[PDB]
Amino acid sequence: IQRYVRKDGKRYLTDIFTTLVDLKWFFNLLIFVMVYTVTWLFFGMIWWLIAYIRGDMDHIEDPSWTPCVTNLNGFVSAFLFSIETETTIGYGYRVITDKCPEGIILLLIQSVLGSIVNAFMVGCMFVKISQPKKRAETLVFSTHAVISMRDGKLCLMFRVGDLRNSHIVEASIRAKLIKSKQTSEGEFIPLNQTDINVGYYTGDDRLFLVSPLIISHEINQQSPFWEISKAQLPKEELEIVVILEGMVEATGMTCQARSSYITSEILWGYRFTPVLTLEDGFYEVDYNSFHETYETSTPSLSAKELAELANRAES
Amino acid sequence: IQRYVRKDGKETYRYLTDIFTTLVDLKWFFNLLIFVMVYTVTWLFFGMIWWLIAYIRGDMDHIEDPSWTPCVTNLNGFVSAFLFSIETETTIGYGYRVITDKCPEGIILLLIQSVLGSIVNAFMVGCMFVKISQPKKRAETLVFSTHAVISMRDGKLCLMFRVGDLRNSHIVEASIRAKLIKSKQTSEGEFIPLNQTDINVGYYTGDDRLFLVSPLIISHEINQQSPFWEISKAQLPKEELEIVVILEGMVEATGMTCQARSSYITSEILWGYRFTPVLTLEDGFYEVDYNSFHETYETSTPSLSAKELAELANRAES
Amino acid sequence: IQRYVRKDGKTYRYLTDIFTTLVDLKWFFNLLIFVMVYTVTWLFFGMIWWLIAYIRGDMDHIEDPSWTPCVTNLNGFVSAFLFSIETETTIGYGYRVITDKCPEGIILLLIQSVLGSIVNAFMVGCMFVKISQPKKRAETLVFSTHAVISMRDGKLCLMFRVGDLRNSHIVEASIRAKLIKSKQTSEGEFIPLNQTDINVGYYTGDDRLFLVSPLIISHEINQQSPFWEISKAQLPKEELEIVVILEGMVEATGMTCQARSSYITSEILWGYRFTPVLTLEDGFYEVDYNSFHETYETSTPSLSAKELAELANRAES
Amino acid sequence: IQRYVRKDGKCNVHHGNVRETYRYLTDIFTTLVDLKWFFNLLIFVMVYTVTWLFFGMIWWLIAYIRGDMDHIEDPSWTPCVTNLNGFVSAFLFSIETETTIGYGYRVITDKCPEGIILLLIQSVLGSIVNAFMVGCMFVKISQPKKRAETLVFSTHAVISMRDGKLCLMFRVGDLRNSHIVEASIRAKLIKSKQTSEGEFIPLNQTDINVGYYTGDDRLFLVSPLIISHEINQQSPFWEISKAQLPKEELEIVVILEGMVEATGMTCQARSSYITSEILWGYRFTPVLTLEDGFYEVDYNSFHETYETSTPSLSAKELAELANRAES
Repeated sequence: IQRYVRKDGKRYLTDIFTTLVDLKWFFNLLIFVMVYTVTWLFFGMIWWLIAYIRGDMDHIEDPSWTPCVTNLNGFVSAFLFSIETETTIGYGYRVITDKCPEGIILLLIQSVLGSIVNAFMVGCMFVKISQPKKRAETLVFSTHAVISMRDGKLCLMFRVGDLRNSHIVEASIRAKLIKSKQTSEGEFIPLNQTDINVGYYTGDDRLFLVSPLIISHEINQQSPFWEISKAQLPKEELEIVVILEGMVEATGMTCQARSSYITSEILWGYRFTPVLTLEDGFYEVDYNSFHETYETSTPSLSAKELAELANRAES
Repeated sequence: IQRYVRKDGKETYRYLTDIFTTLVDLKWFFNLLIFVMVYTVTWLFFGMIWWLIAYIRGDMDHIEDPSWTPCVTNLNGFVSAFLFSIETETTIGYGYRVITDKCPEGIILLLIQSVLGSIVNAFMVGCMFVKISQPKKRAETLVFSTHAVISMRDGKLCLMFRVGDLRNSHIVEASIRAKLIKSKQTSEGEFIPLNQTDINVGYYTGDDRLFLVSPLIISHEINQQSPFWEISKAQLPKEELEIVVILEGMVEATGMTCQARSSYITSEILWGYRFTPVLTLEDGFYEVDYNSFHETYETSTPSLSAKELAELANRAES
Repeated sequence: IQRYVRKDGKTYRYLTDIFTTLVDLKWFFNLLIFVMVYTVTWLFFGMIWWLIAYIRGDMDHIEDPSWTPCVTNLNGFVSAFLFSIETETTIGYGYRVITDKCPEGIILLLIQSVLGSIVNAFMVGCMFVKISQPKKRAETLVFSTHAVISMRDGKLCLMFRVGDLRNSHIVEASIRAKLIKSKQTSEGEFIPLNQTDINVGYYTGDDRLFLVSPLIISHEINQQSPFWEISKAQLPKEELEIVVILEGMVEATGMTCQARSSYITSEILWGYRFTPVLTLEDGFYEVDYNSFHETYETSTPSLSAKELAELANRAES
Repeated sequence: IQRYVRKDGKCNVHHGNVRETYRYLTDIFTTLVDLKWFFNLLIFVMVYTVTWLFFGMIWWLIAYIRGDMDHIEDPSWTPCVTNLNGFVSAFLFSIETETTIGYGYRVITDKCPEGIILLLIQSVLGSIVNAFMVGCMFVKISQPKKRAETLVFSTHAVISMRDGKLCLMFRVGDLRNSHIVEASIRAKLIKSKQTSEGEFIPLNQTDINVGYYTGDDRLFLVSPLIISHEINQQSPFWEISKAQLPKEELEIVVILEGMVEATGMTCQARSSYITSEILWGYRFTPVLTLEDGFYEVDYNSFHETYETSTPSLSAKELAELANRAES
C-alpha cells in the first residue's frame, strides 16, 4: 500500500473521434459557408461589372475583339470564374488575357484575399481544436461543509475529490466568502469578499488528490468565521465559494471546478465519515459514503469565545 | 439570489455579431494592404526573372513562328511574364500559359518559385495564426472607475478604486495588482525619476484573487508599508504621483486569459469620497445599475495623513 | 570556469533524424487513415457527379455534338471520380471542365471547394496534434534513490538530490514536497491519510531552482515541520510516505516538463550524507554521475529535532 | 505627460512602427536565424525534391512498361498521361500535380487505373507533407518562453547606500522601448560554502530578495529601470566587506520573464555577474532625462558610467556601528 511510482502514480480510434469532437461542430461550418459564398458572389459580380464596362459582352462572339476573360459571356460564367480563380483551381476554359490591366489588378487582389481567407479558416480551426482549458471533469465537491473540533482548535472543512479514476492528482484550491458588511464609518457594502485561507501562506494549497480529502480551514483571529457561533450561523446570510484547479496525469490539460455552500449546507458539530478504511495488505474506498456526514459533540461557542475561555482558564 | 449555488455559475447571436465587428477596424485593412504589397513584390520579381529568361532565350521574334519552343508558350514578354508569375506562384495555372520540356532553366525556375511561394504562404499562415491566437486577449469588457477615492474605513484610512465587467457574467475569475510610479530622492543625494512600488491590494493574504460576480470595490489600506503613508489632503494635489493598475483573468465562456489596464494621476484621485453602490438588494433578486458605476459621492473624512491620524490616535490612547 | 554567461548558460541533423524515425513509425500506420478519409470523400463525390450527369442525361447524348454536358468529357464512373479528385484537391487540369449551363453543377462546386478547405484545415490540425506529442513526463530529472537526514549548522535537515543528466534538458525548475501519513487527532477524528507540505523554501522563494548541476535540496526541520517530533528510533516505527514534484518551466527550449518520485520510511536514511557529485580542480571541474545516489554515514545526534532543540535551550540557560 | 494606458499602450506615437516591429519579431521568432534558417530551409527544399523526383521516377516507369514510347507517335494510342516524354515530362508532371498547379497541357487519361491510383497516393502524400510542415511551423511559433532579443541587463552590478541602508542594484530594461512590459525578475547567487559540521557544498544556491515577499518583483518597465536588493540580516551579502568582495569569488545570475505586448506571448532573458563585475561604492548614472512635455532616454548611458562615495564597512558591521551610535 504505497501511493507512488518512481515516475508515475499507483483506443486510438476513440482518441481520434474525441479529437474530431472539437467544439467547431455545425454553426462554424455554416459561418465558413456563408463567408466563402459572399466573397465569391462579390468577386463574380465585380468580374461581370468589369466585363460589361469593357463592352466585352457586346462583342461576345466577335473574333476580332480580345476579351478580358476568355469565354466569359454571362453572370453565371462570371461567378464560375470567380469561384475557380479565388479557390485556386483555374480549369482554363475561362482564362484572363494580357489585354486588361484592370483584370490583372483584380486577379492580384482576389488571390491575396483568397489566401487571407484560407489562412483565417486554418487559424479558426486551429483555435477551435486547441482548447486552452476544460471544465469539471467530475471533480465533485461535498454537498455539505462542516464545522468541527480538531486538536484543540475549531476548524471548517469540506470534502473534495474525484469519483472517476485517479487521472488528476495535482490541484490548487481557493475559497472565497461572500457577505454583506456594515462599516463602522456608515458605509454599506452589499457584496464584501474575503479569502478564507486554506493554507496559502504555508503553500499547503498545492494539494495532492491521491484520495478524497477533507480540506480544513482554521478559525483564527483572522478568519472571517472568527465571530460566528452556533445560534448565529443560521441567522447569518453567509455564503462560501470554493474553486479547484488542477492538471491531468497522462496528458497535458488543466481542469477547473467550483461550488458554493450558502448557509443551509454548513452544518455545525458535524464530522465527515472516512471514505478510506485500511486493512492488512489492502484498502477500500466507500465512495457511496462520500457525502455522508455524522454528528459529534462540539462546543456551541464561537471561536472567539473559545479563545476567551481558554485565556480565562490559563489566567 | 444565491450566487453560484448552481455549480454552473448563473446570446450566441450577440457573440457572432461581436466577432463580425471584431475585424471592422482599419488596422486589419492596413495589414491586408501590406501583405498585398509583399505578395505583389514577390510576384513582380519572379515575373521580371521570367521575362529575363525569355529574353535570354530570345524567342520574341520566333513567336510568329511555330518553328520554336519559347520555354513558356504564348508569352508576350513584359505583361505575360508577370501574368504567368501570378498564375504559377499562387497555384492556379490556367493552362493558356504553360512551360515546355525543352528549356530546363524554366523547370528549375518553376521549382524554386514553387518552393518560395510555399514558404511565403507558410509565413502568412503563421502570422495570421499569431494574430488570432494571441495568448493575452485585451478584452474590452473590463472597466475601471475613472476616479479612485480615499476614504475612512473601520478606523483605517484606505484607497479604493472600483473594478468590474460590463457583460456582468463574462469574466468571474481575475487577479489584480497595482503599482505606483513616482519620483523619489534619498538622503544620500540619489535622484531616481521613475521609482516603482507595489501597493499591497492583498498579495500577502492571497486576497488579490477576485470573484467578479458583480462590479466590485478594491480596497488598499494605507499603513506603514503603503507609499501613501505620508500623503496628506493638501499635499496630494502637489505630489504629482501616478498609479497603474493591471487586471488579468480567464474568460468564463472559454479558459482563455484576458487582461485589462488603467492608470490614475493625482488629479483623478479624490479625497474624502466614497463610491455610490452599483448593486442594491431587492426581494428575490438584486438590481445592478451600471450607470452609477463611475459615480462617486462625498463624505466627511479626516484631512490629516494616515501617519498623523495614527499619531493622534496614539496620543489619545496615552 | 564560468559556464553561466549572458544567454546560453554554458548537431541539429541528428535530432532531426531521430525525430524522423519516430515520426516514421507513426505515419507508417497513420497516413493509412488519412488516405482512407480522402479517398472516401473523393469516391462519394465522384459518385454524386456521375449521378448528376445521369439525371441530366448527358451520357445518353454522349457523343452528340449539339449537347452541352454539365461536365465536359464525363463518360463513366471512373471519369466522374477523376473529375472529383481533380476539383476537390484543387488541381483541375481542365481536360474535363464544368460548363455554365447547369446550376446544380455550380452548387456542387461551391460545396466541393468549401468542404475541401474544411477537410484540409482539419488535416493540418490533426497533423499539428500528432507532431505536438504533449507528453508532460521528462526522461531526465532523476531523483536520488534515497532521501537522507543529516546535521547542518546546528540544525537537522532532510535532503534529497535532484538534477538532470545531459545538463541541457533542464535549467530551471520548481520543487514541491508533500508528506502524507495517517494521523490520530486528539479529538478522536482519525484520518486515514493526512497530507502536509514540507517547506523546501516556498516562504522565501528558494523553492525555485537553477539546475546547472545535481543539487541537494534541504528542508530544515524547524518547530513547524512534520519531522519536528520524530527521532532516529521513531523513524523505523512511523510508517510514512513522501512525494516530491518537480516541474521544469522550460526544457532549455520553451516547453514545460514535469517529474515525480517518492520516499518511504525504509528509504529515508538517518545520520547519512550525500557524496559530492562535483569536485573542483584548477582550471576545470569533474562530475561523476556514477556517485549520484551514493551515500556515506556521518556522526549525528540520535535525539529528535524537538529533543535536540530542547537540550540546546536548556544548555543556553 | 503621463503613461495613462487608459485602454491601450503607452502615451507614444507610432503607426507603421507597430506593423514593422510585429513583422520583424514574428520573422525572427519563426526563423531562429543562425542554425534553424538555412537548416530547415534545406530540410524543406529537400523533402520536396525527393518526393517530386521519386514520383517522377515512378511516373516514368509506369509510362515505360506499356504507357508510352512504344506508341508515342501513334494517333490511335491513348497514353496514360497525354504528352509525356519519359524523363523530363514525367518530372514536370510530378511537379505540376503534387503542387496542385496542373497546367493541363499534360493530363491524366481516365482509362488507366494504375495512373489513377498513383495520382491518388501522390496527392494524399503531398497534402500530408504540406500539413506536416505547417504543423511544425505552428508548434515552433507557439511554444512559450521564447528567448528575448531586445531585453538587456546592465553589464555591471553595483553596490551603494540608500536611505541609510546598503543595497545591491543592477539596471534592467528593453532597448526597443515599450516592447516588453510587466516583466518579473528573480535573482540567485551561486557560491560554495562549508558548514560548521564539515560538510562542503561545491555549488550552493541562495535566492536574493528582490521583492518576492511584497510582490514587488513584478515590475512595469515604463523605461530603463533600476532593480535593487536590500542587504539585510537575511541577505547573503550581509557578511562581505569592500575588501572581501574581490576575494570571495561569488557569482550571481539574473532571470527575467515578461510578456511581449505586441502579441501577448511570453519571452525570457538571463544574465550573470561575477566578483570582477560587482563594483563597490558606485551608482548608476540616470538614464531618463525629464523635460517640459517630454522625456528623453539616451540609451548609450544605459549600460555603464558610475560615480559615488560609500563606506568601506561591511553591511553587518555598518549596522552595528549605527546601533552603537544610536545607543
